[PDB]
Amino acid sequence: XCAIDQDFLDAAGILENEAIDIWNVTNGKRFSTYAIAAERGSRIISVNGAAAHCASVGDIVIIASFVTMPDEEARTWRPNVAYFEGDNEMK
Amino acid sequence: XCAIDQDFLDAAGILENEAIDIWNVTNGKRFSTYAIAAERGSRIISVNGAAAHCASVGDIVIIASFVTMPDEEARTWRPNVAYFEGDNEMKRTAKAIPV
Amino acid sequence: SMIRTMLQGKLHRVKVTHADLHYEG
Amino acid sequence: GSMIRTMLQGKLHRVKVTHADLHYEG
Repeated sequence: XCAIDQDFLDAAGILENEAIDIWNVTNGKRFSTYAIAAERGSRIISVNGAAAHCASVGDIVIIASFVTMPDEEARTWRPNVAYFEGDNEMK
Repeated sequence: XCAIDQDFLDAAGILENEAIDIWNVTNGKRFSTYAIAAERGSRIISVNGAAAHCASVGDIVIIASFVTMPDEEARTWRPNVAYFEGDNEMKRTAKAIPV
Repeated sequence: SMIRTMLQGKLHRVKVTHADLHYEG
Repeated sequence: GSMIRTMLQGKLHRVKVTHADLHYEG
């Protein structure tokens, strides 16, 4: 794979080559792949390879990454969330 | 399961008995299993056991392994990638491949 | 000693713009 | 540095399946 505008990756703290989960709001499919950077300002979300069987152009998706840490740190942890509308315009 | 030519395991940095993900480009199935080494130079990719319900002879697949490491190491990490064409002929680069 | 799996980050309701079965990278 | 990431270690890109055996013992 999933190529993502590098500005989107920066806002959510997702790294190139990191494991990501994709949850498709349109068709209900759920799968795991890895992140590749697309050009900054492109607003691209591209599903490449085998993943093209789980999403079509125009599907709405949620993309998430997970990390591990000790219980004591987890209690106050705050995730990085980015919100979108229209043609992949970041609020 | 999945038995893989030991040369291919070495090029990708995958160990015998390591967890692997298989993504089937031909039929879209996605599953997790573990790697077994086949004889060096055999060019075998063999799906054994329950995994034989998810792939067939001739299907095109992607085989991946994932590791954990701290954030500072993750930011400079580069994965080990091998590319294939024809009779499971391995290349270091995507340049030579038709499509 | 006990290690948790926590949400690191998410992109909420992005649209798929391209889909390529034949990718090589 | 205690926050741990899950990263792609390596991949075999578009290898072809050569054998499939439901009845394996190993």
